[PDB]
Amino acid sequence: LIRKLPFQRLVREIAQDFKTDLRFQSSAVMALQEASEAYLVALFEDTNLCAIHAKRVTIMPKDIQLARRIRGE
Amino acid sequence: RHRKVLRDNIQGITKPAIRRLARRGGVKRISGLIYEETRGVLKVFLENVIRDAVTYTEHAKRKTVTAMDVVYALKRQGRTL
Amino acid sequence: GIDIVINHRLLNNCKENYEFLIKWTDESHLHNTWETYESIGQVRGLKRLDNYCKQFIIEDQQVRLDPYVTAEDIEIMDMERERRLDEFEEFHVPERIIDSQRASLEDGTSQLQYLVKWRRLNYDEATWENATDIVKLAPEQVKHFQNRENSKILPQYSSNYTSQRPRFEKLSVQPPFIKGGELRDFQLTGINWMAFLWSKGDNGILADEMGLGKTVQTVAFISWLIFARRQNGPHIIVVPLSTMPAWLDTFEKWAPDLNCICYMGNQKSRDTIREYEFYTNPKTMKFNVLLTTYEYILKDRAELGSIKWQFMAVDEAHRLKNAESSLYESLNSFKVANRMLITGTPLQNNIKELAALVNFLMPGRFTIDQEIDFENQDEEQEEYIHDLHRRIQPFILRRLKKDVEKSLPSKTERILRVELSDVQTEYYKNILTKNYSALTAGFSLLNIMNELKKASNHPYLFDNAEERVLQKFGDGKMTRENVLRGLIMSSGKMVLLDQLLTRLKKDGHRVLIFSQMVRMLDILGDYLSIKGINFQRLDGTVPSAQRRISIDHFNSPDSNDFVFLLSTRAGGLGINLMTADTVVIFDSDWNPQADLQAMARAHRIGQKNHVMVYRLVSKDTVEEEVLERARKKMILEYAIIDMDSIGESEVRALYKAILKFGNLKEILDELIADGTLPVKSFEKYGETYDEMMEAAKDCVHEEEKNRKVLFNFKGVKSLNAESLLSRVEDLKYLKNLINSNYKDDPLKFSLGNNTPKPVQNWSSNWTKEEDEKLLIGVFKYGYGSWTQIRDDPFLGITDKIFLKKVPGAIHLGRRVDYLLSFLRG
DNA sequence: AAACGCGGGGGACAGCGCGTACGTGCGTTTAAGCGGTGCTAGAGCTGTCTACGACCAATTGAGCGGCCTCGGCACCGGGATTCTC
DNA sequence: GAGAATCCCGGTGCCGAGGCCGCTCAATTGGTCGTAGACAGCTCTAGCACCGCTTAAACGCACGTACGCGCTGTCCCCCGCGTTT
Ligand SMILES: Nc1ncnc2c1ncn2[C@@H]1O[C@H](COP(=O)(O)OP(=O)(O)O)[C@@H](O)[C@H]1O
Ligand code: BEF
Ligand SMILES: [Mg+2]
Repeated sequence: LIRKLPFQRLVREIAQDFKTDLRFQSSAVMALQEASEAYLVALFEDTNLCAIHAKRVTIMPKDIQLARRIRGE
Repeated sequence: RHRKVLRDNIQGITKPAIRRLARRGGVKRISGLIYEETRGVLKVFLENVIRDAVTYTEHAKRKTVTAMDVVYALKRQGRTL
Repeated sequence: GIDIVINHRLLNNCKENYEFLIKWTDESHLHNTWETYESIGQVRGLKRLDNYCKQFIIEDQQVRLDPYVTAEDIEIMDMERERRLDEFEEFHVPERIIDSQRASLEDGTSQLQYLVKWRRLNYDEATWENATDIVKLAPEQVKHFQNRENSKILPQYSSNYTSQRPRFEKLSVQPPFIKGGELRDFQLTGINWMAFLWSKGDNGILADEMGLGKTVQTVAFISWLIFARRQNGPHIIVVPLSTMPAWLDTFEKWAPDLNCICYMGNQKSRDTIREYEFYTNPKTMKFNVLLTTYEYILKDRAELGSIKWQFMAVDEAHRLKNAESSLYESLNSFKVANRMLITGTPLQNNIKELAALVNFLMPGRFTIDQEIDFENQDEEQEEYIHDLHRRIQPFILRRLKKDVEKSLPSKTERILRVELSDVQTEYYKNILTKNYSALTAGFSLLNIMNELKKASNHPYLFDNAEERVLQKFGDGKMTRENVLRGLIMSSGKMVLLDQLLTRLKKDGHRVLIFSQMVRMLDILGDYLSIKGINFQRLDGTVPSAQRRISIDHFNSPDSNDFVFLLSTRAGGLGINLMTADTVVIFDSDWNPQADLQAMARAHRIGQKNHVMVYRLVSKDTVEEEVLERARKKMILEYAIIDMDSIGESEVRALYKAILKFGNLKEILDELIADGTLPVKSFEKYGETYDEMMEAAKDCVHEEEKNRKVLFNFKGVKSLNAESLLSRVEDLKYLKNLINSNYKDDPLKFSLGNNTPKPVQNWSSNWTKEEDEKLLIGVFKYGYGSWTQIRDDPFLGITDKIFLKKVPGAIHLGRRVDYLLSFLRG
């Protein structure tokens, strides 16, 4: 659901700050994709509960902050 | 002209993709503020998992990150999650 | 609906004053009309007009207002206006009638129509149009069209030779099939070699040196096999995109009779081609030839593999380097009787690649059959390479232009070594020293070789280096002068290039630039622009149409643009640049054959002065070792170097034929070849025709005996005397007189002083003119061809005659009987 | 200390109105996806040799357990200060 | 501004902490033996970067409606306080 090349660029850019000039297996990038998608989808399914609890229809960032607090991060 | 080159990486996650994810997450409507907010969260998640993955690969004196190292990072993250 | 608006003629100033030219979304390009805002009112698409209005406003305001805008910018604006107008006019010109249709309307009226493709559009955005208009717009095109479905050159009637190929003997001269010009002697010899090989059934390659005519040779070979052998099955040619226009043009020049299709473009376009062009009334195929590109192979192999192709070829075989190529796999999924590979150079970087190629030609036991690589120098490599040479030499046709064609001027190959600039030197040293700190303000060091390779030619490929020079001129960076100065001095090899280019500008040379890197080519093009030079680019960024017109323009003999600037990958292959005489290779590929191709694009047949090639190399850089890698690859060439029977169905077909055409024995070969008659001895059909003519005369004598109508042939009752005898003599008389005066053109015909009686109260008005046109129709198509007679639009009949409206086939027959009796009286 | 009863105040709940933001559609532009080009580095494998760890025995010192003594913390009471109505 | 609650100060009581002493067990020292790991070399997979070509996704702007937010009014419940269990 997220474009492969942009995500691979981003993950490489982030990795750069721990140590330069890492190479990556493509399967590792796919694993990162699947993990990140799963995490985001879960976080949305969670925060939607907070949104409907506040009797909203929209998601608002207050709700993300709340969710991240309650699950603990 | 050549000057049309530009760079910004984090925007590679963009509103249509975030929309798709939210719709998969059953969301009805979203404020625009969410787009930058979720990007922050996503960076932190990446930040943590990469830190583990690289630390595996450097302990093995590798130059290449493998899917095995990644999945061991996830097996730590999800249980610590 | 509003389609793109074309032009404007005399925001609120625009809306009040101007009228625009509106194309319509559901209508032909010729249906476009001038409209104002108040004329159009409000309708789907109006924002596009507003967007065009904004464009015109920015066009107007920048033209009028700004003293910072030069007269030259106004010239460029006029050049854009004309460049758009040229295409938008030529879109009126038809190029292919696709199909004929009959339409009936709630008016209570019927019309004939053509599906027509415009001269620069795909088959998507083809449209129906009224037949009796397009016939007067493009009578050449409609006649050329209707010849095709009138033709008998078809897979339906291609003669198979599944038992064995027929006899072949070397053809002494250009066969009369071939019309575009004169074959060269060596070209004819190549055709002979291909014919010889095909008569042995073998697949092969043509590898005569680049530009020696391979397109003409191949199309001629097709023409020979299709006409002489009657190998009229579906044939397929796979083509690198940039050359597709010239191929089609070559087809049109050398063998226009062969109907061919450019299966290309958007999905809907291809779908319409599959709908209307491929199949006879869904199957069997209405076309001789496909041209296509590898993209559409990989996409539509699902469809195209369905066809039982007779013959297949590829213009550039080297693209198939290895058996695992998805193209190689998918093409091997095709079913075809023979294959033919064309190349500039078969001997790519590894003998393994040639082994895969010949495996493509032949089953694996034909191949090298031993995968040991070519030794750099040893005994075993010598015996093995000479073994392979002796195996393969029969299957290669190759010739060198130096040997073949001493008329063409030679080439000089020269290399120029240039010292790095300061910025080049420091960047190079910094990447050599892995200096992440230095490159932080310069960075993906994961390919050191690539990074320093692109550094070595030019520093502005690193995104600060421009600012890193301009900021020490932080005001002058606004000036054209200091921008140019900094750019040119950035890179010593550019300083050299500019000096040489200036000398060639003085001396009136015409020059090609090649590079691998699109960013570099962009920088160099911007250099030309700020120097004010006239040039065109070509690479992957330009779709087919704009590149096609750019090549055409630069080939135009007036063309002011003296520089053309190309990628090696897209621009290296098959482009024709014999208006150029000079080449600069700004950098080289790892593969020498790419450089040979790029050179050869200038060194075509028809180039008429000696060409200079300069290769520019950064001295004391890795690329002069890449040159040694190229030489090491180059080394390889120096190593390898019933008929008596008649069936009742045939009796029927003959009887109908002679009822339409009289003494068929003139036409009769065509009547077999078009399948009207099953294949039998021509002599048998002749004698049985004469026999029944005599039997008809006898029947007339029996009528005379009776007074003073069916009769059988070989018991077949499907015959009568009087209709045949009268029809034969009448049609002979008509065709004789029409030839005798008119034959130069029967459209000249008129019945003249013979004044016929009118039609009796038909549902359609009729005159001597309608009679005359009908007679010309019956001459073109014979008696009783009533569908074709009515359909032919040059007769103007197509409205006037019906499929309970009064005149029909019986009335037409009686009218013809009267008209011919009166004229014969 | 918990349970039970009583009154008053505050919060929660609901409805309404208005404005802004979000969604949708259209048109245009750009980048991604797929295939191919080319090369080198790094992984992955194999073999050999050496040093380190494990095992065993003896010896010695420290740590653990018990006991005793003293100090610090908690609790209680009174007076002063702060916060709330 | 007054009343109640909280805080601070001083003394007493005791229990826990801290230290000392003795004995036993664990750690330390030394020697021997085996193998795992380290080091070196070789082979070839696969990753990195870029081009070509196509098509849809993205991106931008405009328009309209729905939802969110704020305000007002009413009713319920819970909190607080006192008494009894
Ligand atoms: N028989 C011929 N007579 C004259 N000119 C020819 C002939 N064959 C080819 N040419 C010239 O060669 C050019 C086409 O090059 P071509 O041989 O098609 O390239 P390639 O075959 O290498 O792809 C044309 O411009 C044409 O002038
Ligand atoms: F090789 Be040819 F000139 F295309
Ligand atoms: Mg070619």
